[PDB]
Amino acid sequence: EREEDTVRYEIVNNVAWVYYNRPTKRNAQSPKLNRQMLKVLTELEFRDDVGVLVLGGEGPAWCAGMDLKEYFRETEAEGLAGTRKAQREAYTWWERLRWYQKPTIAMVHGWCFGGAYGPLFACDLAFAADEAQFGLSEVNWGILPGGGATKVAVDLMPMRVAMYHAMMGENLSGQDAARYNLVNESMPADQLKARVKQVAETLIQKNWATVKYTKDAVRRVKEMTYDNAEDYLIRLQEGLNWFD
Amino acid sequence: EREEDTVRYEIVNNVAWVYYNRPTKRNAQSPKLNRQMLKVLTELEFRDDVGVLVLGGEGPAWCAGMDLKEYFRETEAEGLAGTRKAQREAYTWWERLRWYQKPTIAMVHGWCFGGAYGPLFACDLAFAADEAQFGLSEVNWGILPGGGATKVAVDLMPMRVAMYHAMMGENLSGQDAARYNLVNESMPADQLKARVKQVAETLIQKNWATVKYTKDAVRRVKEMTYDNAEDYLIRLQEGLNWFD
Amino acid sequence: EREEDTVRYEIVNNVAWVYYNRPTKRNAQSPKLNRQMLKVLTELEFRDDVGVLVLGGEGPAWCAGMDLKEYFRETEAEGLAGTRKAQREAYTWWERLRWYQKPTIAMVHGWCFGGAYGPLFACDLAFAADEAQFGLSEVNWGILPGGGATKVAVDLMPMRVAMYHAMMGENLSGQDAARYNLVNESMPADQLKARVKQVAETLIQKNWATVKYTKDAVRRVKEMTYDNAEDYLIRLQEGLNWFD
Amino acid sequence: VEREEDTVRYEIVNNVAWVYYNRPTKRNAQSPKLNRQMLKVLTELEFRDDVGVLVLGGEGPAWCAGMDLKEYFRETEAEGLAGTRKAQREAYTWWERLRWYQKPTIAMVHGWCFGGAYGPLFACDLAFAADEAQFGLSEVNWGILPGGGATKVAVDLMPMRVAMYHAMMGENLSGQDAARYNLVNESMPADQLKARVKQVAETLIQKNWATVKYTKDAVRRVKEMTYDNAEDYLIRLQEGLNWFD
Amino acid sequence: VEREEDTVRYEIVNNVAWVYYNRPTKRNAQSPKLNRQMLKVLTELEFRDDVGVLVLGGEGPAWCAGMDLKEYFRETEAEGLAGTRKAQREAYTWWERLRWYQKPTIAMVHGWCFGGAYGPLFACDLAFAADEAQFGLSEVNWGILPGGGATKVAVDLMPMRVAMYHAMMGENLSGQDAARYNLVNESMPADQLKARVKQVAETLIQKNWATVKYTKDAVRRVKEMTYDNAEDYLIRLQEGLNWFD
Amino acid sequence: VEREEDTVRYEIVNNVAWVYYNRPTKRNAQSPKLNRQMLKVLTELEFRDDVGVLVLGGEGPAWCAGMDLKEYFRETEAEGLAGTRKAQREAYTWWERLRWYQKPTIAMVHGWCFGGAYGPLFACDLAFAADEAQFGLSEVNWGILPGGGATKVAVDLMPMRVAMYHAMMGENLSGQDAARYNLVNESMPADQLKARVKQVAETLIQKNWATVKYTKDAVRRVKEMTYDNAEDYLIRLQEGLNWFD
Repeated sequence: EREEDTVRYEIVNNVAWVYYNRPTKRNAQSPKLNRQMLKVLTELEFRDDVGVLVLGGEGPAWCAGMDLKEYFRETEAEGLAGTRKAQREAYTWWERLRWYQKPTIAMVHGWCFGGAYGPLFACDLAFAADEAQFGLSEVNWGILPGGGATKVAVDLMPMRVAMYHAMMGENLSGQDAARYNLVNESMPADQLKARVKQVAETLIQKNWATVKYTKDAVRRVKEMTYDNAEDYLIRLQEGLNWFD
Repeated sequence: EREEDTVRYEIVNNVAWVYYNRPTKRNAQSPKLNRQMLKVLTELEFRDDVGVLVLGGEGPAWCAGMDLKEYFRETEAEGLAGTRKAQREAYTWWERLRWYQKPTIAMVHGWCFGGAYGPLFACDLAFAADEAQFGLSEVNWGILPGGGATKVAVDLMPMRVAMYHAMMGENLSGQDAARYNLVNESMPADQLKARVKQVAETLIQKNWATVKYTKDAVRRVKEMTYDNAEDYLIRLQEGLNWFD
Repeated sequence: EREEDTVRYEIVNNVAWVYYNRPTKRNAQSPKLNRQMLKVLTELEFRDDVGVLVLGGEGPAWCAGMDLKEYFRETEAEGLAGTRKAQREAYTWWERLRWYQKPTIAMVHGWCFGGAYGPLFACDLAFAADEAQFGLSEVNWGILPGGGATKVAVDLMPMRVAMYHAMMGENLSGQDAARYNLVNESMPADQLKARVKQVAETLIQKNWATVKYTKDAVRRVKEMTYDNAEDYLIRLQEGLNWFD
Repeated sequence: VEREEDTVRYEIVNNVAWVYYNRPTKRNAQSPKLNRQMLKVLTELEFRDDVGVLVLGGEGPAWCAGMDLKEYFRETEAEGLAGTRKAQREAYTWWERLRWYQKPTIAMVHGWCFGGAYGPLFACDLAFAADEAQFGLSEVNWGILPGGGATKVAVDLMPMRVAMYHAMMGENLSGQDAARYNLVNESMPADQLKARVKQVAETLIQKNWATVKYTKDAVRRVKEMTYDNAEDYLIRLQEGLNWFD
Repeated sequence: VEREEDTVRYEIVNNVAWVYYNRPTKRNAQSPKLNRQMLKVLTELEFRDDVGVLVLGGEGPAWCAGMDLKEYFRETEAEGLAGTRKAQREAYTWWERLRWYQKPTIAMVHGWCFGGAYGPLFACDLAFAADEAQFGLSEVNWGILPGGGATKVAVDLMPMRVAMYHAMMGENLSGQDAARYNLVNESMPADQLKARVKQVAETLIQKNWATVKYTKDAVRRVKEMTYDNAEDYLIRLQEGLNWFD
Repeated sequence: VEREEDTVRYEIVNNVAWVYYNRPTKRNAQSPKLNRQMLKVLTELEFRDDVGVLVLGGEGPAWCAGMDLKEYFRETEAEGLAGTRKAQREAYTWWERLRWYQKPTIAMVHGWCFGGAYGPLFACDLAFAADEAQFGLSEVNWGILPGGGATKVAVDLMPMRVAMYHAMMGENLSGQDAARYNLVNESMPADQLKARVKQVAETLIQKNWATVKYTKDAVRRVKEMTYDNAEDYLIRLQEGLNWFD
């Protein structure tokens, strides 16, 4: 119903705990959620009292993907202009999260499907419950994986695993997701919150500027030659010298 | 002896089971096999009753590599023209398989060596028997790995593993091959056929066009920046909308 | 004290065993060590009696990184010219090792931190003791990882692991380092020397030219498209035909 | 100049959107106000069925003198990082919108084009200059790097030597030199510019609009691909155009 | 035009293979028949010890007007995907053969060069045009993307602005404009073209054929490499040439 | 020519380092002796507070005829691989030093510039030629690939067709042709060259030296990046320049 209600958050000990807030719709990404998430992330980003952001979900799912009724079906009804506007709302918030000024953690307790892979990749670190499920079920509906999820699978997992994942549309458990490096770790659901809290409260004790430069450097040197990456990392250290 | 006899196949339940058919020569890739394999793959590719291709081998080996007598030794005897013609016959069928219209599965029950790595990579998915052996033994004969196998090792396995594999020329078991993501899975030899059959018969139940677009997208976004891969995957979905 | 004493070596059975030799300073890379290491590596490289190089360390550490007193602190005291001269001394020896004419093995028995990642990556193969520790603790001192270590973590380990490694500054054990393919293998410390000796004495029995071409090809095809890598590997084999 | 909505003007005539920078007394410098209004104007026009081509011009004697130093660079680091990052995003976002615009785009450069103007200059598909136009990256003289990705604009459009002199020396190129080094398509006397741009925009609106979009996007994209990858990509583009038509 | 083997002609004179497109009444449009015969002709000639250089010319007033719409685009989607993919492969395969040819290659472009002709134009190492030659990508006017990777050909050879106008506007370049924007090496009056191409082909056959091959391949390859990677690659190329000689 | 320290000369006048190749009777061919001395000279000058710009010229009628065949190619494979690799490293290392020099660099090319001279030519940020200067890659005539990464130099500076003819045919370009194909910035009569180079070097020393360094490095670097990655990179460069100033 109300756009302002699709996303919730709490600041606790300098950690922004941000939640998808459509628990009855498996936290599907509707245009309303896409606009509100950009709004929340934008307002939190440069707060001097927010050192780390955690992205979680209300109810049994983390994020079941794009809301096919509001996002794919209802949008296309107003044509190209509608499709493009709704596309831009989803892509721009995934990008703002991916390049966030503060370190970002995905806390993935349940369903993570399709167009949820964008936000999953946009989080620097990711912790799953064993009972979480990760899947690209789009092949079974006759479409390509949502929201660049193919590129997410290829940049995080071994090529053979990404290929099976996309082609067969079967789910990975929390443990399998960790094993194939889609996420950092898997643990029982009742341990997840405390491990994430511990990771978040460790990062806020570091120099926040250093953590930003260091996480951007990992993402960036992935797309350079070794020889270009060496010169780049020196140029980044020079810029870090100026922020600090 | 006869070029037409170097390759065998059977269509069963819309699956093309294609076999290397030189069981007494460990299914080594001779110029004759290279020309016949292109011929079979070309004729099967666009059949409306062929939804998936499986590449297997007769006898104890999957493929022991290039046939040094027919392919390397006897060819060089007619010089550059001979070398180039024989090279093109091997590379062009690996490429036709790698970009095949239908999904492709390697069913690897035994020896997979050297220039077999091209066909192995060209198959979208790969299942091995535990008793299978994978190796790049070329370093021990004083040459570089056959048929782009160095690039196959680097695109599928962790750099440190690819380096050992190439430099030491030792074999990986079925289990090791799975562990380092050269293949999707390893299982006892007496379970292999049934697992592959199950995978193949699952894919033919999907939209064949979607599976094609989805497998090409995995291979392609491996060689793009994240930002270019996002725009590309939208352009692919537009093309899929037209095939279907 | 004496620049000539910062590095030690022994030739045994055509293997150059090269050691960092500042055991009391955890083999930290000082400008003196950087100049002497280039000198030793340069003199050993083209010896017809040296078939493989092993890089080890005296005392409890392999290499704790850059010597903050001599390399970072004392250098900056003579400004840009001093910083640049000291940078070039470290980068040029890592590069000479990375492209070494002979195969290179890292024998890592203990601490491997920060700017040690350059030399670690520059070794083609790497074997660790279980009791070894690998870390990028720089985030905790407010700086980026030393000496391109970010790019080393990204080229060897899964992206999610590299990200945690850089951001949290926690150590990986020998076993974890092997599991995430920072090194080839981990084993108890009392087995390390004998495994490395065995690997080294296996490589010197191969055609030394072939091993060189084969190790350079792994490093190079990592930064090419599959289609460019195929043509390149043929051009390399043509050059190998000429050396031999 | 001072109310946000006045900082940009447009008219649509015969399916051509004529968009003008509208801070003529400030030589059309890109202030945060102009950056926000330009995005809103380009966004509203992009998908209209009655807009076939967009022309980007400027009021007064400048096309665009670059970024408004007083509002965009100062009154922003006033609010620290958060203000710098917001003003940066407003500028980079509308250049990106124009660069990947649904409709073909034309720069009509009659006068001064400096610094951060190079982003919009490159974001236009085609560009036509007056002989009396002047193009420059004077930022080296102010002790800073060229604004708004302009170094990359000079490297993608001009020969490397020319780009190198352009960045290092901070000297101006005439309209004729900008045509010669392919910063723009053509240069002509100022009194002929509008008639030539009008003729190009009218030629484009007669073509299949969806074909023009796929074809202009193809040129931009295959610049960053290997030949072998570009061959496949262009086939995939044609299949999407088949659907979109 | 109608029997497959008649669709291409050649003569070898003084170690120069003079290959001509031979559908002059169809302005040498690339039909599946011509595509298959061209591969067979280029394949037979490539490794002859008596062929030092290949010149690609055309009979009649066209070099190549592009793809044969009637045979290559229609009578192929007649057989659905399988026919489209077979006709595509026949065209792309012989362009690739010519692009990586063992011997140096020269385009001799006297007349019309349009659309899918750009693939063979780029596959030639060198190109010499008549002043009266015309180069164009008119596909935008027919509602389709340029045929046969031609967008990439225009982007790799010409400045981006020029490539952009070329694709979007579908207007022709004269021989003189094609030389100016480096689509071709040189343009000259039609009555001088053959004598100039002959002089270049004769200059090349006096050089070390293996050296010419490694050197032309090096130019093509280092275009897609970083400077630092190109430095190593060129050393590795010299070591292969040492062996091959 | 014969004592190592005599193989290079320089003077520093008004914060310009004028460095000259000094084997005039050997047309300034790059021998191992010259390669070692050039590194030592460039290394000593780079970080002086009184050196704002470096000009690389040559004594006698040549700028640089390329590598010294007699010392660099022979008397090196005399010592097998170890000698080849040492002489190679001496040449490639000082070209790299000049290419990434702390101060701006200018080639002053009055005469012959051939082969392995192309590495230093490209390593200079700017280049000014005499009309009577001659640029060539004649290595094809000697049966070898162009020396010292020169193929890559021709591909990064000139249009691909021009680079292809240059490598394959081994013919010379005049100073005027080298300016036209953007191998150099400008060509002028030999009696004007020194005054023009002096004027450029004096213009650069008035600018903020740290700004010139970041800006010239930006041009070189964003050539090997996507547009989207270049936009972020240039922001990161500005933040480093903020610190370094």
